[PDB]
Amino acid sequence: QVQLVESGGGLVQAGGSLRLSCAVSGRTISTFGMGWFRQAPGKEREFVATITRDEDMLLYADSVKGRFTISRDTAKNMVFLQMNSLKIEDTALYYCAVRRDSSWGYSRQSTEYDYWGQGTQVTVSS
Amino acid sequence: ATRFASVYAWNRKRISNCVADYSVLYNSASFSTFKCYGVSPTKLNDLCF
Amino acid sequence: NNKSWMESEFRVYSSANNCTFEYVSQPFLMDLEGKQGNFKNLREFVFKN
Repeated sequence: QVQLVESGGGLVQAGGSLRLSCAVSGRTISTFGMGWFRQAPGKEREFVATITRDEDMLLYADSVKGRFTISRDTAKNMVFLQMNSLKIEDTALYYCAVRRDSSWGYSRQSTEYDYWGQGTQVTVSS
Repeated sequence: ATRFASVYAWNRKRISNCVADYSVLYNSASFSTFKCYGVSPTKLNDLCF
Repeated sequence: NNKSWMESEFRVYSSANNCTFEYVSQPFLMDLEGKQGNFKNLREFVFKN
């Protein structure tokens, strides 16, 4: 069985911090790269941030460029994603997804992620 | 190049005897997706063909 | 018409396909005068593969 679980999310005061984590069954983070996506009602899923499979460096979206921090633990199959300097417009429905294959590198655009997460929602209010 | 066309306009160029810029291409932010097979980008720079 | 030595024929090859390697030096000009007498230049070359 292959299934993805999501945690964190919810409502966080504007200017605060939010933690996003997810786990995958049947796959390991090291072999398959992990990426995050966020969507709003009546709009197509787009990209926010991801971690390279080799773990050397990580990519942030233009709106949240140089703001978050992503960490991973290979001993427990979990993903860390801290959110900082959140804004009101940052509200959206976030997903945790895994790339289609175990190829190296990174892929932020295009629907390259075969399996998607529970789609937990994140809300920002002041 | 300004000649970019759809998939039907397939092309192939052979490049020989040059010093590439793998690191610059990897760390460039303009390129949306860089997923590579068979060799890690970090090891891709050291190794070559 | 130019009253000077010039090159106007090229029969080295009739076609060129599947380019793989290229190389060339800086453009120059070599005298093509029809000298007569003994040889004032000796050029030696060795080729290995």
